[PDB]
Amino acid sequence: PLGSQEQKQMLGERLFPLIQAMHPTLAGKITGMLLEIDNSELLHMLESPESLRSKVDEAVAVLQAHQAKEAAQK
Amino acid sequence: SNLNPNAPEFHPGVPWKGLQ
Repeated sequence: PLGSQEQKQMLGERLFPLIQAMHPTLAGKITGMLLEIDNSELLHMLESPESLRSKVDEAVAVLQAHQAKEAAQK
Repeated sequence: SNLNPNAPEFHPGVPWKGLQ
């Protein structure tokens, strides 16, 4: 309930500085996409900088692929 | 493995949208 909502907020508060150091321009979007997955992987990404990089690099490619689809329309 | 590009943006200090 509201406890899991606070858990999801604080996980974003821990992930955002690390992602902002990695990808500062689109840090807010990558944190929002990564926050959708289960919390078990989120706690692992904070302990391993390599696992965080893999999820962030996957998230940046997702936004890049969606921007091309949105540009193909108008 | 599925990531949503339309996921709500996370801004520190304000409650995240799509919060269930």
